[PDB]
Amino acid sequence: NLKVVLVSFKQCLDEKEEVLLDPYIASWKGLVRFLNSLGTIFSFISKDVVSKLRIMERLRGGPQSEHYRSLQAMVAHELSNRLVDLERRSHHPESGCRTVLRLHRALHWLQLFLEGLRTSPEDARTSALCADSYNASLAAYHPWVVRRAVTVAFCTLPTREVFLEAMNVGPPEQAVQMLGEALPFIQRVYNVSQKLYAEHSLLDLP
Ligand SMILES: CCCCCCCCCCCCC/C=C/[C@@H](O)[C@H](COP(=O)(O)O)NC(=O)CCCCCCCCCCCCCCC
Repeated sequence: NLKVVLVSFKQCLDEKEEVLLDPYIASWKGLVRFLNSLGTIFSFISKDVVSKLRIMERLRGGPQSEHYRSLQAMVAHELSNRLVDLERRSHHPESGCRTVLRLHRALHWLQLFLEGLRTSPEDARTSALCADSYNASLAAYHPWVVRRAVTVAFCTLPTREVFLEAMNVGPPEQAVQMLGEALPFIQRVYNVSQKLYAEHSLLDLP
C-alpha cells in the first residue's frame, strides 16, 4: 500500500521534534519498495537510495548507534568528532550528515511531485509532472548525464489518471485526498530537517 508508506513519515517525529532515524529509514525502505515495483527502468534510482540507506543502517547499528538515534544527535556527534567533510570529500566521503542530505533533498522533490499530482488537470502526463518538479528541485544538484537518465526514465511513466488509479485507493479524487493526508507529515519531517541542516550551515555538503 502506497498510503501506508507515505503516512508512515508520521512516525519520524516525537514530542521534542527530533527526527528519529529508525522510522526515517523505515519510510525510505517503503519508497524503495515502490521504486522496485515500477520496474528495471528505475533501478539506478533504487540502487542509489539503497546505497545510502545501507550507510545509515551501518552507522545506526554499529558501536556509535546511540549518536544516530536522531538527525539532531547525528549532527552534534559528527560535528563534535570531526567526521564531516565540509568543502570537499576526503577522509569522510560517507558521513551520515552528507548521506542524509541527499535523501533530504529528494524528500523536497517528493513533496513537489505529490502536490503536482494533487493539483494537476485530469488529462496530465505523469512524465511532465515529474519533469517539472525535478527541474524545479533535484536537477540543480545533478550533472547533465544524470539529468538525462532521469528524464529518460520519467518519459516511460503513464498518464496521471493511470498513475493515481494504480495506487489502489479509489477514484483519482480519492487518491488526491489520500495524498493530501500524507503530505503534511512529509512536509513537517522535511521542514524540521531543513532547519537543522541550515542552522549548522550543512546545506551544501559535498
Ligand atoms: C514515479 C516516481 C519516479 C521516481 C523519480 C525520482 C526522481 C529523482 C531521481 C534522482 C535519482 C538520481 C540518481 C543518482 C543520483 C546520485 O548521484 C545522487 C547521490 O549523490 P552522490 O553521488 O552525491 O552520493 N543521489 C541523489 O540525488 C539521491 C536521489 C534519491 C531520489 C529518491 C526518489 C524517491 C522515489 C520515491 C517515489 C515514490 C513516489 C510515490 C508516488 C505515489
